Amino acid sequence: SVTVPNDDWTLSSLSETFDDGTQTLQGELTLALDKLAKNPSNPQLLAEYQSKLSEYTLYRNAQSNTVKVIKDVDAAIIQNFR
Amino acid sequence: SVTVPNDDWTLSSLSETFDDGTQTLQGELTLALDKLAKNPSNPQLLAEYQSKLSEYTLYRNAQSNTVKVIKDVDAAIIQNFR
Amino acid sequence: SVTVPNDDWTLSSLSETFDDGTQTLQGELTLALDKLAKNPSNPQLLAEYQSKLSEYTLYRNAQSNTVKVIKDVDAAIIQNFR
Amino acid sequence: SVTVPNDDWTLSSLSETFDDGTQTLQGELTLALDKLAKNPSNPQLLAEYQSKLSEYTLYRNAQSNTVKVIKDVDAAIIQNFR
Amino acid sequence: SVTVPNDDWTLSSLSETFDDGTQTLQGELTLALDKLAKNPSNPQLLAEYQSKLSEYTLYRNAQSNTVKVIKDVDAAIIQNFR
Amino acid sequence: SVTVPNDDWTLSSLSETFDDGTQTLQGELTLALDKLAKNPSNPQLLAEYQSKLSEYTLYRNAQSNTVKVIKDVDAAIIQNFR
Amino acid sequence: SVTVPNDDWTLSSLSETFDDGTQTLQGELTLALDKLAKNPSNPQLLAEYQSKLSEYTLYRNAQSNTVKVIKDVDAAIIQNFR
Amino acid sequence: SVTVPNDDWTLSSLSETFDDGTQTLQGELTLALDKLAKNPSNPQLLAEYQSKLSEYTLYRNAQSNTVKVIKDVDAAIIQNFR
Amino acid sequence: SVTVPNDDWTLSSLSETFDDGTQTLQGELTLALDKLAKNPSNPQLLAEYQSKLSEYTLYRNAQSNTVKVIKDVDAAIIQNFR
Amino acid sequence: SVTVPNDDWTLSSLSETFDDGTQTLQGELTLALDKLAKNPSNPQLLAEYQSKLSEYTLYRNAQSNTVKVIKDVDAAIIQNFR
Amino acid sequence: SVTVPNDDWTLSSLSETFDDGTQTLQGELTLALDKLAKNPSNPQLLAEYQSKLSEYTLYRNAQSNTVKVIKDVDAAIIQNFR
Amino acid sequence: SVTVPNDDWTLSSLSETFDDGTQTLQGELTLALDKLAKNPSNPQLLAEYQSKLSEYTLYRNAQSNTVKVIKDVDAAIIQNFR
Amino acid sequence: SVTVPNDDWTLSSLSETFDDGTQTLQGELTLALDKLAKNPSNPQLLAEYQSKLSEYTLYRNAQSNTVKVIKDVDAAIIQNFR
Amino acid sequence: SVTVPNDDWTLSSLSETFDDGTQTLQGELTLALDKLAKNPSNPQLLAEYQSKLSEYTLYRNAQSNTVKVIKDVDAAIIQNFR
Amino acid sequence: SVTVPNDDWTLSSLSETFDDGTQTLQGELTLALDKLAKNPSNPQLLAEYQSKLSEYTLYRNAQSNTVKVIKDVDAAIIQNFR
Amino acid sequence: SVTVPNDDWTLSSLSETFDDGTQTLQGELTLALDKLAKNPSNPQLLAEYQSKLSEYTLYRNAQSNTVKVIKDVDAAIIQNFR
Amino acid sequence: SVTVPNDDWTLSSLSETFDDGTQTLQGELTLALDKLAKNPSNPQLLAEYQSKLSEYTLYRNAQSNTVKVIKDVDAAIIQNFR
Amino acid sequence: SVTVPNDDWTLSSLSETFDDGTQTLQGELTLALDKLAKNPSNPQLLAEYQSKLSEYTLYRNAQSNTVKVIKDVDAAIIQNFR
Amino acid sequence: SVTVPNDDWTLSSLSETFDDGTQTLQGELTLALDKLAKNPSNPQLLAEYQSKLSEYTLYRNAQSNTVKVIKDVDAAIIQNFR
Amino acid sequence: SVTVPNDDWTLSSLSETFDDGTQTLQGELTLALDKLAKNPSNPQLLAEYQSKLSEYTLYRNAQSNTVKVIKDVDAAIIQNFR
Amino acid sequence: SVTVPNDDWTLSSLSETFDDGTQTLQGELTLALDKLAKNPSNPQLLAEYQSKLSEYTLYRNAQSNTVKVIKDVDAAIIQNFR
Amino acid sequence: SVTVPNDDWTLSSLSETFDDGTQTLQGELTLALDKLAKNPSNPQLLAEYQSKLSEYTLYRNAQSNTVKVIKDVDAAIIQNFR
Repeated sequence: SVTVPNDDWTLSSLSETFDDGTQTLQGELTLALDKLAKNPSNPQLLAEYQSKLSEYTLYRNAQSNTVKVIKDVDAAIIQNFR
Repeated sequence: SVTVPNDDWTLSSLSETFDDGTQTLQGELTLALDKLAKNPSNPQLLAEYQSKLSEYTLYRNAQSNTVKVIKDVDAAIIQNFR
Repeated sequence: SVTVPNDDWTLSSLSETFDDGTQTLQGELTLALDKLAKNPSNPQLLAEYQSKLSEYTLYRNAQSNTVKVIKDVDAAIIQNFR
Repeated sequence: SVTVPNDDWTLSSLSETFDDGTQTLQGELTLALDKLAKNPSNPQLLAEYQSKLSEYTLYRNAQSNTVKVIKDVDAAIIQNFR
Repeated sequence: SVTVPNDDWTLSSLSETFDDGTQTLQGELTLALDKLAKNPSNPQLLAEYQSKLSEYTLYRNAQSNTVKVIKDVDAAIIQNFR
Repeated sequence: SVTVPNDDWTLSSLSETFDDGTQTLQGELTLALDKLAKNPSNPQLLAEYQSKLSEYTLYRNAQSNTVKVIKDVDAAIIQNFR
Repeated sequence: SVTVPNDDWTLSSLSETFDDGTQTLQGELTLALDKLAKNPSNPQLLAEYQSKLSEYTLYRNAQSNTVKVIKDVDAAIIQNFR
Repeated sequence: SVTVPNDDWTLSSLSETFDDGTQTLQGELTLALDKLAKNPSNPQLLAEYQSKLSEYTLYRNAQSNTVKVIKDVDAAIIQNFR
Repeated sequence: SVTVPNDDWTLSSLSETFDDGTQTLQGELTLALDKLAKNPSNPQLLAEYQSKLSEYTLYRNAQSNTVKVIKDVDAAIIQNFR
Repeated sequence: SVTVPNDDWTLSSLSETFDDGTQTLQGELTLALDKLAKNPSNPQLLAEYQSKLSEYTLYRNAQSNTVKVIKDVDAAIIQNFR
Repeated sequence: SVTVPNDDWTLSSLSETFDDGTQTLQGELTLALDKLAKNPSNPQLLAEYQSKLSEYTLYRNAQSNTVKVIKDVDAAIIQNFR
Repeated sequence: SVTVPNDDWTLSSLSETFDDGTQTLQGELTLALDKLAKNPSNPQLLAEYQSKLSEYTLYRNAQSNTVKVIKDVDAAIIQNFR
Repeated sequence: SVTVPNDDWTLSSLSETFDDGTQTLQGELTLALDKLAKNPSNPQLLAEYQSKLSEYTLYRNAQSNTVKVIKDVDAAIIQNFR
Repeated sequence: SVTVPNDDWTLSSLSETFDDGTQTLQGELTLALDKLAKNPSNPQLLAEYQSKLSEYTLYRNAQSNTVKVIKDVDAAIIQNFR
Repeated sequence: SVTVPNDDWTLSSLSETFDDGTQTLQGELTLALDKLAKNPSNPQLLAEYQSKLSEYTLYRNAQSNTVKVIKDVDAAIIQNFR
Repeated sequence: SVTVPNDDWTLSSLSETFDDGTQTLQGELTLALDKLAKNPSNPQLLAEYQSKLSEYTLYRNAQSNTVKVIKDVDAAIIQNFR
Repeated sequence: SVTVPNDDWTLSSLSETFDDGTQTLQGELTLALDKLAKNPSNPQLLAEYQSKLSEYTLYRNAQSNTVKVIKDVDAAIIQNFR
Repeated sequence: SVTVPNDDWTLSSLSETFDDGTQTLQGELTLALDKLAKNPSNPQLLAEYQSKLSEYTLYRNAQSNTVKVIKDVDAAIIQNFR
Repeated sequence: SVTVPNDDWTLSSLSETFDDGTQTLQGELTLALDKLAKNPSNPQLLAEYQSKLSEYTLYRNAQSNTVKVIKDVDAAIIQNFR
Repeated sequence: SVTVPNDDWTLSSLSETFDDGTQTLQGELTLALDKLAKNPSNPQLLAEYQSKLSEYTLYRNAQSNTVKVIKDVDAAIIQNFR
Repeated sequence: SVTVPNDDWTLSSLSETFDDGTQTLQGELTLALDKLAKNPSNPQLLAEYQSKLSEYTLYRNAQSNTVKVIKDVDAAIIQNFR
Repeated sequence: SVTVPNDDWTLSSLSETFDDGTQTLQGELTLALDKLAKNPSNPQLLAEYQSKLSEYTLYRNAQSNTVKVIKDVDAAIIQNFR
């Protein structure tokens, strides 16, 4: 009915956000990676550069965790499932 | 008689609402889940993220309670029975 | 004679109404129940949700009183007896 | 006599209702089917999607039970016989 | 009778939804396709880009499965048959 | 007698439905036609756009079959004859 | 008779409206409350925020008067009695 | 009925706003905190940095009052209850 | 119906993006070309300057592949078809 | 009867869509035209700029085909006739 | 609703400006102070160095009036209140 | 009936606008105030800063007229009464 | 004889109407009452809300005159006596 | 008889419309009033704002003519008398 | 309605521009004035320094025409009226 | 009947559009006026600035034709009459 | 004899019809009157609104001819005499 | 007899439709007129704007043919005569 | 309807772009002119300075072709017509 | 929803600033260190060179406090958490 | 749309660079030429003075290759075309 | 959608940075190389001149490592992939 397309609408929008967030993550990923290379001097950038991301605790570093970066996008649809 | 289809009509509409509400719940579910992941920083979102839902007291968190989310849809028809 | 089928007619119609009213009650029952769940926020809906029904005084809440809801239909035929 | 057409009238109306209910069932059937496809995410819809229908207990799912959906219409006339 | 146009009404609406969903799928299809081309960098988008769609399990990728995208619209009327 | 106007009544109503269905068909016809033009991209819409209508099997496409669309209205009265 | 279900119908609809109005009031209530918190700067919002509601004179502020907000729903059925 | 999903809709939207406001608060929180650290020189920033927030009177400083920042989000749903 | 303009809307927006991306590609194209000429010294820029673009693998060089640059815009509408 | 205004309603809505689509076409027309002038550099835009529109195959270019653009609006009512 | 976050947005931006202006004032403050010390020779710089600031009339000298400099930032939020 | 919630709907929306306008006024108020302070140099800003607002004639200056700014919000509901 | 049941028939029907009218009055009563509360703004509704009912002259307001509303039903049987 | 409740029905419905129209007028009234205040700039809105309403000739401005706005509702029942 | 805040939005933005332009004029004013003083040598700067501004013909010199500079800001709102 | 409020609805909406268009015209009016003043250099803007508006032929310039701008709003209601 | 009550019966029924027709006329009268007021725009409604009624030729307008409306009821009994 | 009011009923309903259609025509009339003015650019709208209406062939343009628009309403009653 | 303001919106935006492009052209025009005067040495700048602009082929030189520069703005609205 | 990417946006920007500040700190760090080595003569530079940084009180010396310099970057994300 | 001015912006900037590079080339050209004349002694300067410029291989000597120097500027726009 | 061009934007900017950094590296490369040749005396410059670059540890010497210098640019896009 009307109801159905609602879900499509919501899902569509929702999925949209997910992609955006991930892509945003991608964007950051570029930045993060660049920084370390750019400025070797400060190890911290590197430290940030490589890390795991716990959601709350950690600062996600896209480059550091390949899985994380990839994970979000694929994850997101799973999240959609959730 | 006329009467019968009335029930069908009512039931149909009523059931319709239930699905909608649940789906709406689903929609929120997506949002809720996303938020926590999106913003690790604020634990509250997470706090909201995971909780039980009492109907009145609690704010339902779809993701937090899988059972809750699922529960509503199946519940609803039961509610129809009620 | 003619007279007899009159009673059948009347009774039939009358019974018809009873079922309708009850069913209507059922329909409301669905609505009422849904509302409380739907909107936890307003306790009043819940308050309405659970109550006894005096005929005059009370607002009947089908869900609140299982007996009431059931009662009407069975009652109605009794009423027919009355 | 007069009496005869009464039965025709009643039967006609009665049959009418049956068709309506079934058709209504058909209508729901469309909705139900659509929902699952539409929203894969919530398994419940699927769960509802496939089930048997006991009259009282179960929520009938037209698509799930082909026999059920078909059954009602043909059944109804049988019911008329009843 | 009245009943007939009901089916037409329902069917009409129902069919309407189907088209909408499919079209929505089309809309997503455009987005999905674009994304991969747009951002080569993240393979995931591509991964999403090409996949089969199980209804529940999979995330449907319109572009990936031509059949899927087409399938829904034609399917939908079949669904109407269902 | 009374009987006669009954037929008129029935016929009138019945004819009414027929017109409605056809008109409904007309309404769909507009939609169907529009869709294909509107969205060239999905051939399916076009595919639907042009087809024969078997009653059961086919999805009727008003625009595709001029005869079909016209057919129903004129047919309907014939149906009345039937 | 017919008459009876009429009352049920009317009452049902009428009650429906009442709930809607109240709920609407609830909706506003959320808005009203939010505004004051949101914008501390303008005291007026606060002023509106807290007030009594005379029906005609006053602008009802749900949050300001808890009793008012609650009052309407329960009141409404009383109104039904009226 | 229709009415129910209305509440869901309203609530959903309303809740949405709350999250936004809080998040906005979060955003400011980041800014506020940064400023003080960034510019030690002007104590005022610090002064702003730490304070209580009365709603009207005070300028809320997220960092200064941890409780405040957290409070809003959780509060908001409570507000929803209100 | 409503549905139709939806497609137009989506298509319009979608097409819009495509043009933007291509144009963006154009913009880059200008930059890329300029760089090589500007800085002969670093062959890499030239190397980048001329290449094929695989979507994922390659870095697209607009100038290097005339076809690629042109391709996207025309392609995009095709993509719209897809 | 009721039936008649139905057609008016449908027709009205349907016609509404047509105008919208055409107007949308107009809107695109403005964009399309502008682009070519704006960016001479990319011939493709021009190429798109001038073309015939087959419905499926071609990308319609309003400016390129004056007839096409005009055609749709006038056509649409004809389509209404269809 | 939407409306609420608007205020947050506006307020956020507005507050942002205030801080900027003040900070700018701070920046000038540094310059102003430096100048006098730097160039003792020209008393005017000193004269400028110390003064009250009327908004219109006076040239504000941050260093001269400690209160003024501080005043703006704290003032600004008050201004926000205004 | 239906009618009632219409008023609620209208009123709700209407009230919504009023708040928005006022808030907008608030937003401007912030800007206006800031400007004068920011740029003492141009008296005009100040001139604008302080003035009465006739509706048509005058340019309203929120800060200049406290009453005006406040007035609108409270006024608006009165306007609602009107 | 035959004659007697005639009176019963007539009386029964007649009484039926009376109840209906009164109930109808009741229905209006609900509406009328609701309106005033619903829309405080227009005093007229209130004005209508409270009034006496002359039969011809006045518009009866059930809520305004309790006696009137009650009066009709009891009156009606008296009317039957008349 | 049957006839009587017919009048009640008609009157009820008819009265319903009147209220609706008036209320609608009220709704417009809010809009109209708002506009002038909102946009002082265009005197026309004001011009519209204040005017008499001839039924045919004039555009009714609720706010401009208090009597008019009020008039309709009270008038309507008179109209009912008519 | 929605419409109203549109005007506010537009007006707000529009007014914003006006202020900006004027302020820009102010900025130029500073520059212009400075130049003449700075470089006495070239009379032209002075010549530019003092002049009337026709809109098209003349180059506006803020300092030269006090009225002009002031005029724009106040004018602008008038322009808003226009 | 139902029919009446339909006209009100339509008229209301229709009138709404008119105001919007006019207001939009107003908005443009502001822009148009500003441009000429802003950029004296290009006479064309001025040329556009002052002109008559034929509906089709001319580009309407609100400022140029006072009558035109005013005309639309008042006209619109006349148009409503049409 | 039997014969007498026949006349009473016939007369009673006949009179009944007359009242109904007149009342129906009354009902239309309400509608007719409303329409003109409701839609000033179309003079035709007004034209219809005021007219004489020849029986065959004219369309009776109750409101237009007070005498006509009244006339029918009183007339009817006269007609009974006829 | 019964028969008579039947005609009244039918006529009443039938007339009702006519008015509706005409009014609908009126509604379209508003739209049609608006469009041309709104969008001068597309002559087609104008072309549609002015035309004769053959019933089948032509698309009726209310504004274009004053007579047509008026004609329908008055015509309709004539049609009733037919 | 809604549709109309859409065109206004689109047109408004579209026109906006045109002005921008032209103005941009104006901006370039200033630059281009300046360059030649500034650097007599390189004839190329002059060569660029004076030329015709074919859209694709030529590089437009505003100063060189007065008509071109002017042309765009006026043209643009024509383009709007297109 | 929209909301989510907002946080990403804000966070992204916010994080960006943090890095910048830290990096800026790094830049200063280089300068500070260099100075002392460069100019042994003035101990003050050295004194500045080595110190703790309280935020307000102290002048941070990156080199002096290794922890401080490092601290900011890592801290910043923590700050983000804050 | 927005998109268009983007191209203008990009193109404008891009073109800007080209001119700059060429001009820079011009600047070098002056230097290069001067050097040879200035220092006859070192033939190398002369050798550099006259040469062809391959982009990568050669060091461009503006004076040596007149065509080269000129070429870049004109070329650049061509490059823009590219 | 919007989202797509975001990536393009980000990527474009990001890529821009990479080129800049590399080019910067190129610039340094020139300096570094020059220094050693310029000042043979200090071997350190030479030592710096030739080295490997670890990112953190080493100071990159463009000339020393040809691969490094080249590597960055090509690498960067790879980094983009990352």
